[PDB]
Amino acid sequence: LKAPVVVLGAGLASVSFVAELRQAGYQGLITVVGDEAERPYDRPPLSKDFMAHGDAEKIRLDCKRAPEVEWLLGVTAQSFDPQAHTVALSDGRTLPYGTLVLATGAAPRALPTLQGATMPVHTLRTLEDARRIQAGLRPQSRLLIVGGGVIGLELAATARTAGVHVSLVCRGPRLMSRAAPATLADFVARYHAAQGVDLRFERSVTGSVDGVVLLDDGTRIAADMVVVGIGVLANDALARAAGLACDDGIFVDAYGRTTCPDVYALGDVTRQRNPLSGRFERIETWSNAQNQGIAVARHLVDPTAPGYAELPWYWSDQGALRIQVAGLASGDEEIVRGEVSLDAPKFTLIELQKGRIVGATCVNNARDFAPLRRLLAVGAKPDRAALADPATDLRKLAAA
Amino acid sequence: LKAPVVVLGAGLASVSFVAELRQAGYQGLITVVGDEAERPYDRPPLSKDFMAHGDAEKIRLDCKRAPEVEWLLGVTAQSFDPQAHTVALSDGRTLPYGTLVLATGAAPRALPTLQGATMPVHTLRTLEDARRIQAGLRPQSRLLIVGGGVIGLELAATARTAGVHVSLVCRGPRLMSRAAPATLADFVARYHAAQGVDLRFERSVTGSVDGVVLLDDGTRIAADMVVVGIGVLANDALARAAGLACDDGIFVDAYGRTTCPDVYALGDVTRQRNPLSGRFERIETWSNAQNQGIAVARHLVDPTAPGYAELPWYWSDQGALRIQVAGLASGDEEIVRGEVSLDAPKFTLIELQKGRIVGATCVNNARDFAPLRRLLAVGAKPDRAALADPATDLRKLAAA
Ligand SMILES: Cc1cc2nc3c(=O)[nH]c(=O)nc-3n(C[C@H](O)[C@H](O)[C@H](O)COP(=O)(O)OP(=O)(O)OC[C@H]3O[C@@H](n4cnc5c(N)ncnc54)[C@H](O)[C@@H]3O)c2cc1C
Ligand SMILES: Cc1cc2nc3c(=O)[nH]c(=O)nc-3n(C[C@H](O)[C@H](O)[C@H](O)COP(=O)(O)OP(=O)(O)OC[C@H]3O[C@@H](n4cnc5c(N)ncnc54)[C@H](O)[C@@H]3O)c2cc1C
Repeated sequence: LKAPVVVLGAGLASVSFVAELRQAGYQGLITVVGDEAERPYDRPPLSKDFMAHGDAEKIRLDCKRAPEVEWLLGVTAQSFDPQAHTVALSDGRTLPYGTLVLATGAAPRALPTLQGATMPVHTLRTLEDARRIQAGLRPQSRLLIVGGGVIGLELAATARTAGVHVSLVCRGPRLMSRAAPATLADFVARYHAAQGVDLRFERSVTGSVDGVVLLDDGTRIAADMVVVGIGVLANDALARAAGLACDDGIFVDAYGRTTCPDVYALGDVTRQRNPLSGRFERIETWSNAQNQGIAVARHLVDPTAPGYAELPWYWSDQGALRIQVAGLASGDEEIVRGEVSLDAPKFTLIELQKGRIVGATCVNNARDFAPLRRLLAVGAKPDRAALADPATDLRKLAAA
Repeated sequence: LKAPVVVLGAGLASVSFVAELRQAGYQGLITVVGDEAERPYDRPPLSKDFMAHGDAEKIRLDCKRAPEVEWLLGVTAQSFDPQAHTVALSDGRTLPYGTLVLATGAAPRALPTLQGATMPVHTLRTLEDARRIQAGLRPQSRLLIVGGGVIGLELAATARTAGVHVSLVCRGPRLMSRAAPATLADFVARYHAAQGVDLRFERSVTGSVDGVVLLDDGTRIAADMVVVGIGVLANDALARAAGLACDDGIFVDAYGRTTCPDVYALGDVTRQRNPLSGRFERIETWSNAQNQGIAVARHLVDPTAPGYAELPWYWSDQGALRIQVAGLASGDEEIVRGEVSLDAPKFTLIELQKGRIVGATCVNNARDFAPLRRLLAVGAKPDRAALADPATDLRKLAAA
């Protein structure tokens, strides 16, 4: 940890990182460069309560645990020179650094077949994106979602609640193909279908003409707005140009180190080891952004601290479904705890591999999720009849 | 480049690297740690002329362009401490380093279903492996090859020439699924079948009993020896233990830098950018080991030198087939230059992507291969009728 510290990006990973630097006792300069001209804010509300209620002053991040930080908002870092240890800014200034931290996140993938569309086509990543989409969620209008991911499904639920007709086109046979158990994905489709979403599986968009989207089965879907949500691409251009190892994401180890000395990376922009799979992956979650930011900062201030070691998890709020998913989507066994039903949905899934818990899901059961995450953390091998047995107190198991 | 230099591994990548350090003018200490108690040697002969003729003094690497190097042969590096800048050796000694270079290669994957086999089961990586296999290539004996890769096919050809019966089990529908055009793979199967190889596609080994191998179609293949060749796994254990970013291979950038300052990696052990695909891959070729070693050394001595930038290629010698393959196996177009025939085989394939050459293959035509590699290097977009037209002088095109 060499002063001064410069962080590129002012999202959750950056804020979490700089707050932890201060909390851990680093007192040198910290400067954060953020391209959005917005008080730093959290993204999960954008497809949830913000999309529904519109108050950005409810979604700001707390920068108070990060005192003495200069935030350069509305400024783009255009390049860095890792030999000279400088960053070039879009406003004409240059920042020196002792330690540079790349926390530039990821951007929605564009859909090539809708390039040159002459109807509204949006993606949902930023506060600006959310305001734009919300401005078009007119009651009785028609929205088409492209993609099977959670964000689009959250938007679908929000739109249905607002009286918007919703169709959805998914290239795969199931929703939430990324990091979600099939049992959950199947149930989620049943839920959305019951709420009036017109779901089209194993279909791809081939183009659009005069307000109508074309599909690869030779059919058409008319819509007033398309929201594309087919995933994101790491914002790793500065790293690539500067000679760091990257491949849709900046490769980092558990200390957040890139292949360039004195340059670290955090959050959505990184490709990193998933300890459960033992494979490198680009993790796309709120918990990773916060936890990785904190762990990297902690180890920078105190090199005796362990590297980042938290296991993955996320949540999604889709209408009546409060979904929580931890670890791996599958193993060699799933245990279903409770009944899977559209009538007052409430259930828990546990994924095991040779008796060891490797993942869990809770739908409308936050109380189960925390002890399951602890059991997951230590690779617990509990009695499987009991795991299924409704009589079982999971918090007790975790404590033991 | 901080002295002293320590290199772990004494294969081609290591030898190429240390020779280039010396040629570029570095005069500080160089120590190489090699676990094999063998004068450094090249691997391609092991499934080719060595397997056929057995003289190891024809396969040694030239270490003369690497003067003043201490080679610690028959010694295993057990760990390194990147803070203390030391390496712990199996003989009880410790080496200090200013710059550490990991060139530890890769080892054959074991076949889980043949663990506990009570018949000879070998892999083919080392001089020791080759001598062991050769000692069992008795005329009229039966050899089973598991895997569709080039090394097993080279062994198959060598064995057939020696009068050994050969069967081969391939899990995929084609041979050489890795980095070989389908047109080449199909022809190669026809060639081996014509030479008496018993080829079994889309079959996997499920086990073995009393000298007989079991397949997933419920059938059996008796053999006197099994040689498993289903690929290799990077020898990245020291890197993993020391906290470097790895995933079946040590991630490096074009300068050979790992995520740990002062630690570099080269050769088969690395996962690195393929410039043609723009994706990270573990390259498994002789040309990469030599070229990457040279480029990394050059840039260490002269930081103004470019990073590693060579495009991939390899060759394979399979009986009457002298195969050369460069670049990508496929694009959006293949041009076939010549006829594809078992009667005096000689042809060239060119792979294009939107008119740009992205790969090439020559079978028994070394003269075509060099100019094609040059056209590939600059992403040439030549006239495609001419590329197909037999009248065409490719060397002239390259020069122009
Ligand atoms: C709509 C939506 C809903 C979500 N819901 C959930 C959820 O319920 N649960 C969950 O687990 N996760 C959710 N996520 C995911 C989560 O929010 C992300 O994982 C998180 O935002 C990643 O934080 P980050 O700081 O790494 O990246 P970002 O939030 O993308 O922040 C990076 C910032 O850096 C900026 N930047 C990029 N390049 C430059 C540059 N050259 N110069 C200056 N600035 C630059 C970016 O524009 C951006 O402002 C959601 C995301 C979205 C978009
Ligand atoms: C049979 C065979 C045929 C081949 N034919 C061809 C061909 O025709 N064309 C082609 O393009 N490529 C071919 N190859 C591939 C090629 O030879 C490899 O790409 C090349 O050997 C890689 O070189 P390397 O130095 O990175 O690794 P290696 O050659 O594997 O050298 C690494 C060395 O480091 C040692 N080591 C590992 N760990 C330690 C440790 N902890 N301490 C000390 N030493 C350690 C290893 O045991 C090994 O001796 C062939 C390979 C084989 C095995």
